Amino acid sequence: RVLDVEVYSSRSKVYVAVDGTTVLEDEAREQGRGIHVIVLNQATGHVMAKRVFDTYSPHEDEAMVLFLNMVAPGRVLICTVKDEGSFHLKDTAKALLRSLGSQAGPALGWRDTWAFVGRKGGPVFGEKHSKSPALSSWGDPVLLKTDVPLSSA
Ligand SMILES: CC(=O)N[C@H]1[C@H](Oc2ccc([N+](=O)[O-])cc2)O[C@H](CO)[C@@H](O)[C@@H]1O
Repeated sequence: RVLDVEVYSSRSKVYVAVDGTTVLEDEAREQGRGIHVIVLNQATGHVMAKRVFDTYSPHEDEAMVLFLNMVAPGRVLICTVKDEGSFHLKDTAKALLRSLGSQAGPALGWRDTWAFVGRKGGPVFGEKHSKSPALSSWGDPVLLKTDVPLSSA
């Protein structure tokens, strides 16, 4: 009646595991920058969608808003940052993250790391964030482990 979800965010690597199996893994050098988004079915944990939005670059946040607005309220939403996700994470995207109940997403800054798991229509199940300590540095890696309640019937 739960999913065991692990979410890792860091300078050089992201992964998401569901029930002990990796559903997203990106350790490649200069690829996959930005906010990775995974959508799960809330009864089975099956992956319904996997995206990456390079929100270090313009226009990617607008794509993220359009995509997230089409996700159904009951889905499990998972976000994780690789490298840098904030430079072009602008106010409409930050407001949308706030509407999910995210505390760190709306405040995401330069080279911060961030892991998030929540039901789209609420509540948030888990969240971790590490602030970069200097412009030339990254947040520390964060590994979030959350038991997500499953729906049924
Ligand atoms: C050449 C280089 O280091 N580029 C990196 C880039 O490095 C920067 C170095 C200096 C500045 N600056 O504005 O002074 C910006 C990015 O940072 C990006 C976000 O972390 C990285 O994705 C990118 O690989």
